Amino acid sequence: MDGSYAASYLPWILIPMVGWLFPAVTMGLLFIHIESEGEG
Amino acid sequence: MDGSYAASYLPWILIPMVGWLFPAVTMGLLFIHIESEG
Amino acid sequence: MDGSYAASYLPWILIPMVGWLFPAVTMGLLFIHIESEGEG
Amino acid sequence: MAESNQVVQAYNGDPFVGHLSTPISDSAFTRTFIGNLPAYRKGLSPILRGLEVGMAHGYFLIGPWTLLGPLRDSEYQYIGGLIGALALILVATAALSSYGLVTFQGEQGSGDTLQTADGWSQFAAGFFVGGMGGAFVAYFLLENLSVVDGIFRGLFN
Amino acid sequence: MAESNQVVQAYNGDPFVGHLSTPISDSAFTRTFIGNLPAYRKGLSPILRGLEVGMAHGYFLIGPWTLLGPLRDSEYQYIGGLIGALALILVATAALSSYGLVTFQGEQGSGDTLQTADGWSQFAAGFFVGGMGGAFVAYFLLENLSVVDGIFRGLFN
Amino acid sequence: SNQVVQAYNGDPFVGHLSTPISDSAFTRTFIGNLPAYRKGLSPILRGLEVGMAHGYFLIGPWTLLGPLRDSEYQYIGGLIGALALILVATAALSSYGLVTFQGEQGSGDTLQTADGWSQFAAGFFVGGMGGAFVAYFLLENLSVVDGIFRGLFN
Amino acid sequence: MALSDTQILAALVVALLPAFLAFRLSTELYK
Amino acid sequence: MALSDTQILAALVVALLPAFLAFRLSTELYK
Amino acid sequence: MALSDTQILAALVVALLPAFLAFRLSTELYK
Amino acid sequence: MATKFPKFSQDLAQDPTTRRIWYGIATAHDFETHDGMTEENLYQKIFASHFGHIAIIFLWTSGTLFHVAWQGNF
Ligand code: CLA
Ligand code: CLA
Ligand code: CLA
Ligand code: CLA
Ligand code: CLA
Ligand code: CLA
Ligand SMILES: CCCCCCCCCCCCCCCC(=O)OC[C@H](COP(=O)(O)OC[C@@H](O)CO)OC(=O)CCCCCCCCCCCCCCC
Ligand SMILES: CC1=C(/C=C/C(C)=C/C=C/C(C)=C/C=C/C=C(C)/C=C/C=C(C)/C=C/C2=C(C)CCCC2(C)C)C(C)(C)CCC1
Ligand SMILES: CC1=C(/C=C/C(C)=C\C=C\C(C)=C\C=C\C=C(C)\C=C\C=C(C)\C=C\C2=C(C)CCCC2(C)C)C(C)(C)CCC1
Ligand SMILES: CC1=C(/C=C/C(C)=C\C=C\C(C)=C\C=C\C=C(C)\C=C\C=C(C)\C=C\C2=C(C)CCCC2(C)C)C(C)(C)CCC1
Ligand SMILES: [Ca+2]
Ligand SMILES: [Ca+2]
Ligand SMILES: [Ca+2]
Repeated sequence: MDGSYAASYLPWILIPMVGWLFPAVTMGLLFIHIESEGEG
Repeated sequence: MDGSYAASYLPWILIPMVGWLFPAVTMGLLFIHIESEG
Repeated sequence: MDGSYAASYLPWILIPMVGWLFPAVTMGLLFIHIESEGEG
Repeated sequence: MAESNQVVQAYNGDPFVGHLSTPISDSAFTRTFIGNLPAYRKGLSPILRGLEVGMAHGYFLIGPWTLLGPLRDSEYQYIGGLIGALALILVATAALSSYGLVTFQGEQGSGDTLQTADGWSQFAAGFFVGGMGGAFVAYFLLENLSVVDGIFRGLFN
Repeated sequence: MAESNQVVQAYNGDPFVGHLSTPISDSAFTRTFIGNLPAYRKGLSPILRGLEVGMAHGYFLIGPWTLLGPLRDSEYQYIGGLIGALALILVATAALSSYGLVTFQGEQGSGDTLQTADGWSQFAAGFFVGGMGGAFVAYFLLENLSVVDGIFRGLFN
Repeated sequence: SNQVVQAYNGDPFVGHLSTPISDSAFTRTFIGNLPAYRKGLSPILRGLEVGMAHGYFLIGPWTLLGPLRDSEYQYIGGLIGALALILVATAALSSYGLVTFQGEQGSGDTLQTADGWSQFAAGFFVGGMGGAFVAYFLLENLSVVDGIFRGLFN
Repeated sequence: MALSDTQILAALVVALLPAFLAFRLSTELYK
Repeated sequence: MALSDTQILAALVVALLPAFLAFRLSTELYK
Repeated sequence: MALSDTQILAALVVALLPAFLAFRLSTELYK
Repeated sequence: MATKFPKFSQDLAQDPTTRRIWYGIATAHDFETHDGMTEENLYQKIFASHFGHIAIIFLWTSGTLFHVAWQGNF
């Protein structure tokens, strides 16, 4: 896995960020949100 | 330490177990039992 | 940094003790002492 | 009436509770064994329980990737296993902490300290530390297997 | 509706408290984001708060000396960064502990379990363990940057 | 009042004496501020500091006098010895707390409880492992520490 | 000719604007 | 001959049975 | 001849006496 | 109050000294002095103890045989 396009170091960290960090964080936020029992 | 007899890997881990793990566990259990209730 | 003088291992540790350990320890003791809300 | 040879009795003397007292579910050995696991051992604060559970789990979580992951056939077999185990323990810590965040919003009970917000956060902290340490120590053993063997065989005497 | 399209208001409804309700100071996003950081997240034990803050800080503190320290152009680049970050986290722990020692000499409050001698000490303990751990794991990832690169590129399968 | 030895806490009928070693200003201030007795501390911080110090200094004995001292694995052997002794010490601390705080809990100090003593044991374990490892890491990397202290990398 | 690194990074900064506006529209539509 | 490798670690499973029965007998005699 | 390793170490030990005396003098003047 | 061990002797279980430990080990087999011992239960416990002892002799003999076979030059 490489890339000859400009700034080919961006998928290197963006693919883990989009596949691991983004889903983990958004699922965690939505999880704490749908389980929130604050009245209302 | 070695052994031409079969399963010579068994004493390798079995001597520490009989000498360290088993005694520590039995002594700890018996110590808790000696000093139970209060 | 080297030393042909006798016991030239002494500055090796004495410089960090006089520059880091002694200052940090004494400033900590003085900080605690001047902030102690005893009686007066 | 000279008939109680039966080993499977009602669970906790209540035959109308959805459970049965069996040699696996409620025998003296299983009771004294599970009850003295770090999760149930009395006289233990939540952080120590988490520490013990994490030590065990992180220690054994090295193996799977170490012997079967993609780095098994590289020169970084143990490092690859270690990295996988550390990521797994991080995700598991996030899961533990999220569970605690959601289950203990309301009134803090007084039964056991583990079943509170503070207690569960302490358990998660202990688990994180114990797991990272157990994975790193099993990695360190595997990487220095020769010195362990020489020690247990007296090779260095 | 009405006439208040205005985005700035008196802070907490008291115009005579020296503060203002602004999109940076008191928007819903900042309230939820600041209020859920380890320092303020509800129900957390101070040990977990310290652990999380220390993880973040120890992890990121390795970088400056790693890329810009005096050993950056030597064979001990990442070890130099690690040593620097560890010493810095040690000094920071001493600062945190001295703070706790001096500010909680008198009667202990009740509303904030972090704002007590016991709580601030637990925070310092968690911060020490998390800072050392994060610094060492950042160092370990950097010292094995080639295997992380091959992992992220699939150079091993 | 030239006498430097007097009754302990103003009670001559308690089995103790007040001496320069037992009850002087320096001893009161030093012992009272060790992590065991420092006012306000939580048990886990006391344990962490104590463990740091102990794991740190426990590296030395086996490092210089143990069986692997004459091998290519001297420092690793000292590390292993320290870690195992700290594990046994942690099991001892945990078991002590398990048997000494069985029934009702006193209200005096948090260290003298079941939960508090287990937290002190957790702190001791973590600090002892960490201190032993940092001492071993400093010894294993004594050369880079030497170059750092002599300015060899400038 | 081929795009430059500067052009790629400049587009991410620009995309920070639709990100903030989408956040604002989302949170308002939640009301 | 020499005892089989598989043979040595076969007597231990059989020993698990007197271990269980000695545990049972001890616990019953404690009563 | 140069100064000896032992003469340097014996100097610190002797200096331990004025250190203790300075501690005592300082703490007495604090009264 | 009671310290549980040894269950068969309250005179020992209420000993607040280390003697309680030692004597607990020294009087366990003296079934005749256990609290509330009956002759019939005495005999039955002795019977089970005999069974356990015979099993122990058989296990020790099996150990002799097994170690001679495994690590010997018979
Ligand atoms: C919706 C349009 C769109 C789509 C479907 C993709 C798709 C992809 N992009 Mg790209 N990207 C886009 C727009 C888009 N891009 C724009 C406009 C830019 C310039 C700012 C970039 C800059 C960018 C970089 C630098 C990289 C990618 C990369 C990638 C690939 C991996 C995913 C990723 O890391 O993205 C990350 C995306 C960003 C950091 C910028 C956000 C993209 C736009 C602005 C937001 C899209 C929001 C969307 C409309 C919301 C609707 C979702 C819907 C389900 C509700 C993936 C195939 C990686 C790649 O090339 O793989 C080899 C890579 O490293 N993208
Ligand atoms: C009383 C019988 C007896 C005795 C005195 C010994 C003696 C010894 N054995 Mg052996 N062993 C025995 C039976 C016995 N064995 C049997 C029956 C088996 C087959 C199941 C084995 C299989 C075995 C292996 C694989 C090994 C030993 C080894 C050893 C040595 C170290 C102990 C150990 O690590 O292993 C622990 C022993 C076991 C796990 C087997 C259980 C022993 C029996 C089944 C139970 C004994 C109970 C008996 C009542 C004693 C209780 C204590 C008493 C106060 C009541 C030691 C000299 C090691 C060695 O080779 O040393 C170099 C080792 O590698 N033994
Ligand atoms: C006021 C006297 C004085 C002064 C200005 C210095 C100055 C210096 N010494 Mg030296 N030293 C002194 C006396 C003094 N020395 C004496 C009498 C001895 C024999 C015991 C030594 C033994 C000594 C060693 C072994 C070393 C130095 C070294 C050094 C250098 C770094 C400091 C250090 O790390 O060592 C710390 C110094 C000590 C541990 C000795 C204690 C110093 C005296 C006895 C006490 C002075 C107290 C002072 C008067 C109080 C003033 C307080 C005032 C501000 C209110 C520094 C330039 C280092 C060096 O070689 O540099 C490369 C080094 O390794 N000194
Ligand atoms: C697909 C699943 C899978 C896979 C591939 C592995 C793979 C592996 N496991 Mg794991 N394991 C699994 C599942 C799996 N495991 C499960 C489900 C469990 C139960 C939870 C375990 C629990 C387990 C344990 C407990 C251990 C392993 C170990 C190992 C490694 C042993 C092989 C080796 O390197 O030789 C070498 C093996 C050794 C050198 C044994 C270690 C000997 C130490 C010193 C213990 C000595 C005993 C004594 C009590 C000393 C204590 C001292 C104390 C008193 C201070 C290996 C890579 C071992 C390991 O991690 O290696 C360090 C090990 O300890 N596994
Ligand atoms: C011989 C007694 C002794 C020993 C073995 C230690 C050992 C230790 N202490 Mg402690 N300390 C002591 C007495 C002692 N302390 C006393 C009496 C106090 C009350 C004033 C403190 C207050 C203190 C604080 C606030 C902290 C420590 C911490 C530590 C650990 C960090 C390493 C270090 O500070 O360098 C070794 C230190 C020495 C060789 C000198 C010890 C004696 C002086 C008086 C200690 C002064 C503390 C000072 C303000 C902090 C040092 C700053 C740091 C950059 C080194 C370490 C294991 C830190 C920690 O991580 O705790 C969890 C920390 O936060 N100590
Ligand atoms: C069986 C008895 C025994 C044995 C054989 C040893 C053996 C050893 N000890 Mg130990 N020790 C013992 C008992 C023993 N000890 C006891 C009873 C205590 C009191 C509890 C100590 C306390 C002690 C301390 C405090 C230290 C040792 C150290 C050492 C090692 C020094 C040798 C060396 O590396 O040379 C060369 C010299 C060095 C490597 C010095 C290291 C440089 C230091 C760490 C710099 C720190 C100064 C600086 C101000 C730190 C502050 C920074 C901050 C601002 C962040 C050695 C293997 C040292 C060690 O472990 O080295 C890492 C050390 O730090 N011992
Ligand atoms: C196949 C054999 C099956 C046995 C298991 C084998 C390995 C598994 C080990 C797990 C043990 C469980 C630990 C928790 C068990 C536990 O902690 O129980 C609990 C109890 C103290 O805890 P508590 O009373 O507070 O707990 C009660 C409840 O929580 C129960 O859940 O400990 C004891 O009862 C004392 C232990 C008995 C002491 C036994 C005497 C042994 C000495 C004699 C040995 C003879 C050796 C001869 C051959 C060499
Ligand atoms: C983007 C953005 C932002 C920012 C952010 C930041 C600035 C951050 C960073 C981040 C970070 C900074 C992160 C982190 C991470 C870390 C970690 C994950 C850690 C760790 C550690 C560990 C894991 C350790 C372990 C251990 C221990 C503990 C002990 C033993 C040893 C060892 C090492 C094993 C915000 C939201 C604001 C806004 C929007 C945008
Ligand atoms: C018993 C038994 C069994 C079995 C089980 C199994 C199969 C397993 C387990 C196993 C395991 C699971 C083990 C383990 C191990 C672990 C360890 C050994 C740990 C550790 C840790 C350490 C040692 C530390 C570390 C650290 C820290 C934390 C701090 C800092 C860093 C470091 C790294 C130093 C059953 C139930 C069946 C039955 C009954 C009996
Ligand atoms: C002089 C003098 C004295 C003495 C002293 C001594 C005898 C000693 C001490 C010494 C010591 C004993 C010290 C120590 C140190 C320790 C430390 C500093 C620690 C640590 C740790 C760290 C740094 C970290 C670690 C870790 C963790 C925990 C996590 C992960 C892994 C690692 C490794 C990162 C006195 C005051 C009495 C009096 C006056 C004079
Ligand atoms: Ca592969
Ligand atoms: Ca040797
Ligand atoms: Ca340089």
